[PDB]
Amino acid sequence: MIPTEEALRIVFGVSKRLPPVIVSLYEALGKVLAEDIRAPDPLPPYPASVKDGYAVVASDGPGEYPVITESRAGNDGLGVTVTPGTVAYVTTGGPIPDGADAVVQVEDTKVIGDSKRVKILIQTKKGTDIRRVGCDIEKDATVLTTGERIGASEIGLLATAGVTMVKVYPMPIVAILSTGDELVEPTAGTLGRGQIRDSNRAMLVAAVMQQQCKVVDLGIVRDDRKELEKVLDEAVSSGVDIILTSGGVSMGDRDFVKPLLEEKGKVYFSKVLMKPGKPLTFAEIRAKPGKTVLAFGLPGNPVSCLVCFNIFVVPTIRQLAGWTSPHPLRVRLRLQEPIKSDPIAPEFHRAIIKWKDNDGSGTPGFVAESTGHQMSSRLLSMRSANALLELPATGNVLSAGSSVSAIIVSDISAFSID
Amino acid sequence: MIPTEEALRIVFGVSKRLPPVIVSLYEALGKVLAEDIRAPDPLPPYPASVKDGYAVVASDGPGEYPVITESRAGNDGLGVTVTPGTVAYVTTGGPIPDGADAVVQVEDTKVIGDSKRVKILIQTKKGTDIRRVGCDIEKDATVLTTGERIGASEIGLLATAGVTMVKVYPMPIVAILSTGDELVEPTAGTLGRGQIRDSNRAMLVAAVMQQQCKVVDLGIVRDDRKELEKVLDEAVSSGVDIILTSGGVSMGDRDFVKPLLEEKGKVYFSKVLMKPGKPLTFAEIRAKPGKTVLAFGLPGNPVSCLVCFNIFVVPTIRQLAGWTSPHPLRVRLRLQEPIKSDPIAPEFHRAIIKWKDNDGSGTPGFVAESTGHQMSSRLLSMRSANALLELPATGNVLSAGSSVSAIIVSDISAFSID
Ligand SMILES: Nc1ncnc2c1ncn2[C@@H]1O[C@H](COP(=O)(O)O)[C@@H](O)[C@H]1O
Ligand SMILES: Nc1ncnc2c1ncn2[C@@H]1O[C@H](COP(=O)(O)O)[C@@H](O)[C@H]1O
Ligand SMILES: [Mg+2]
Ligand SMILES: [Mg+2]
Repeated sequence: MIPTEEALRIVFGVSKRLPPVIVSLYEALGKVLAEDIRAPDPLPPYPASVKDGYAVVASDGPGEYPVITESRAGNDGLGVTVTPGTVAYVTTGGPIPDGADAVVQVEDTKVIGDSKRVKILIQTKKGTDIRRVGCDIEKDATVLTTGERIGASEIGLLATAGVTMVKVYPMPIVAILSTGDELVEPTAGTLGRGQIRDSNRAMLVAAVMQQQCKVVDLGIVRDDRKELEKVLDEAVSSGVDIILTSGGVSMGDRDFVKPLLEEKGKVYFSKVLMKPGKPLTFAEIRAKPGKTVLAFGLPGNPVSCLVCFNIFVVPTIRQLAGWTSPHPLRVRLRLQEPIKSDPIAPEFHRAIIKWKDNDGSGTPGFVAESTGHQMSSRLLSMRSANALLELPATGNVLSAGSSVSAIIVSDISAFSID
Repeated sequence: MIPTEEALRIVFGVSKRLPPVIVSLYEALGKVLAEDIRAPDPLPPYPASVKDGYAVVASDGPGEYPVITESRAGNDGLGVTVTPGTVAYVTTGGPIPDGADAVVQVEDTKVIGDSKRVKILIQTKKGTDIRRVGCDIEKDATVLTTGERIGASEIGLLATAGVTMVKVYPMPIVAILSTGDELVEPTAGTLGRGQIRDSNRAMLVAAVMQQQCKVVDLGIVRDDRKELEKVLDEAVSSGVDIILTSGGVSMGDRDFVKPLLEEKGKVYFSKVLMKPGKPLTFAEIRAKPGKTVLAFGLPGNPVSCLVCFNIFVVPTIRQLAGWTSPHPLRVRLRLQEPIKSDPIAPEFHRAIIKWKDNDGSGTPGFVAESTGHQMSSRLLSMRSANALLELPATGNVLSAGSSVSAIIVSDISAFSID
C-alpha cells in the first residue's frame, strides 16, 4: 500500500507524451501545439485606419478641404498621394493613402456643399488613429509556441498567420471494459436475481468523452480468466494508448485483473492509501511489434471508479496529450457544515463548491457543501460534485468554517454562481 | 449607449429556452435534463456483500464452520438457507444467501483442512458489511431532476436506472459569417495590397465548438447591402437559432449590418458602454412560417469580437440550452502588477490568472497578470487569457496587490497550476 502522492509520481514517471501529428485548423482546437507558429507577414500588412473618417496631413489643421480619394480596402487609393491641403475618406481597416499621416474620426468632421469637400473640426497629431504596419503583429514574430493549448483566440492567431494545417500532440485513444457475472447491459428492464445494470462503463465512456479522447467500448467481460485475457490481449494489440477496466480487483476468488496485468506487463502498484479507491492497479504493457499501453485496473465500486479516474487517469490523459501542466486545479475553501475525517486513510470527500462574496469569514472565497453519505457504492455521492475535499487521516470532526484543500474536477468556467 | 449590465438584462429577457428533444445516452452528455429520472428498481436490488469473505449468522461468533454454498452473482445460492452453525462464501457484490445476517471479510477468516470448512476469527455484529436492498438508491427515488446538467456521474445514474433515451434541452445551432472587402480566406499566402486574412470566423467557429453547438459556417460576405441581406435572409430561413456576424457595425458608409437587422427584425441596442466592444448590436428576427432567431452584430476588431462573444453570446447559448445558471463564474483576485483603468468606459482587461498558496496578502487566492497592450486590434492580448478583469471607469492606476472582480472565461478545471 502506497500514498496517493507516490502513486501519482509513479504514473507521471511512466506516462510519455504521444508522437505529434498534423491536423486541420478545427481539429487543432483543444490540442497542445507541437511547433512554434511565426507570422509570415505583419498585422496590419498596410498602414490601417482605426476609424471611419478622413486621412489627413496633421500639420494642415482645422479647415475646409477637397476629398481626393476614398479608401476602404484592397487597391482603393493606389497611386493617389494625399498632399497638404487635401484629405481622403477612410473606413476602419482601410489602407491609409500615401502622404496622409493621421486620421480624424468622422464625428470631428462635417461634409460641406451639395463636389466632395469636408470641414476638419480639430487639430490632430501625426500618427493619430493609424495602425502602422506590424503594429499588432510583426512579420516573423512568434505568435504561438510549442506546449501551448489551442483555444478560440489561438485558432484566431493561426488563421491570422495563414496556418490551416497544424502540428499538435494528439489525444490518447482509450479502451474501456466492465467486469462481472452480476452485470447486465443498461438497456435491461426487469432485473433477474443477483443482477445490476453496468453503470461504470457508460460513466467512464462519458468521462473519457469529456476529456476529448476517442473511446473503444469493449463491453462487459465475465469473471473468467481466459475470457478476460483474450479481451485484454485484443485491447493491447488494437492500437489504444490507455486501457481502463473496472471491478475484478478486490479479494474475490474470481478477480483476475491484477494477475493478468502482472502476466502481460509491469504492475507498479495494486493498493493505494486513500478513501475511496483502495484496490487501484496501474500497469504498463508493451504491445507486440511496437508501443506501450498504460492500464488502470479501476475499482468496481462506482464512487471509487470515478474518483480514481478523476485523480489518476485525467492527469495521465493530459500528460499523453502533451500538457506541461497536467495536475488538477487545487484551491483552498471553507466548509459550510461539519465533516468527520477518516482515522485510517485520507479521504477524497465529494462536495458542491461555489464562490461567495462572503465565505463566512468576511472576505470572498470558495465554500463547500458535502454531497451527504460517502459510501463507495453510493453513486448519488458523485451527483453534481464539482470538487473532492482532501481530508487528512486524523479521525477528527472538521467544524463548519474551517479551511481545507479541494481538487476541482469539473469545468470551473461552467460553475453555477452563488 | 447602455451599460453592459442593462445590455445583458435585455439579452436575458429576450432569449428563450429551446423546445426539449429525446436523445441517446451518450448524446445526453453535457446537456441539461428536461425531465426527472426515477429509479425503476432499488440499488442494490438484492442484499449485497460489501466484502470478499463469508456470509454468517452473527450470533454464532468465532469458530469452525462448514461452507454450504458460494455466492458471487445471479442465482448463486438460490434455495440455500444459511442456518446457525453454517457459513457461505461471498464475493463483493454477491447476493447474501437467505438466513445469513452479516459478512466477515476474508482477512478475518482461515480455511481449515485439505471438504469446505472455514474458521471465523472474530465476533461480528448483525448487518456488518451487507448493503441492504435499496441502500444506495431506493426504488422510485428521484436520482436526477429537470434543470440538472448531465456529466459523467449523471450518465452513470441514468445507466444505473436503465435509461438509455433521455429528454433534454438541445444546444442552439449557430450561423457565423465575416464581413469585409479587405478580407481573404485564411488559406491565402502572399497578401495583396489592403488585404488581411479572415481571423474572426475561425475564432468564432472554435468558440462556438467549445460551447458544444453545431456551427453553420456562412463564409465571407462583402460590403454590399444586397449581398449581406441575401445571406442574412438565407441564415434566418435555414433553421439556426443564433446568427453571429462580425464587422460592418462601425461608422463606415458601407457598414450594413445594423440597418439590415433593423429592417429584418427588432434591434434592442447597437452601442454599449464598455472597453473594448462599443458597436455591439443585438436583434431578434422572426423566421417566416415559425421561430425566433437571435442575432449578434459583433464588432470587427478581433479582441472586441471575442470579448463580446465571451460576455454576451456564451450566457445566451446557455440560456437557450436550458441552463438555470447561465452567468459566468466571477471571482475576486489580486493584481500582480499595476493596471491603469480607462477614464470613460469600464474595461474588460485580459489577464492570465492562477491560484496561489500566497496571493501576496498572506492567504491563498487567485492572482492576475495582464496580457500587455489592450488595443482592440491586438488579438495577442487574448492569447492564454483565462479571465477578464472588470475595471471600473475611474481613470486611476490600480496598484499591484489591489483586488478586482474577474470573469473566468475558460475551463477552470483546465487551469495551469502555480
Ligand atoms: N473577420 C475579420 N478578421 C479580422 N479582422 C477583421 C474582421 N472583420 C473586420 N475586421 C477588422 O476589424 C476592424 C473593424 O471592422 P469594421 O467594423 O467592419 O470596420 C477593421 O480594422 C477590420 O479590418
Ligand atoms: N460496471 C459496474 N457497474 C456498477 N457496479 C459495479 C460494476 N463493476 C463492479 N461493480 C460493483 O463494485 C463492487 C466491487 O466489484 P469487484 O471489485 O468486481 O468485486 C461490487 O459491489 C460490484 O457489483
Ligand atoms: Mg466483480
Ligand atoms: Mg469592415
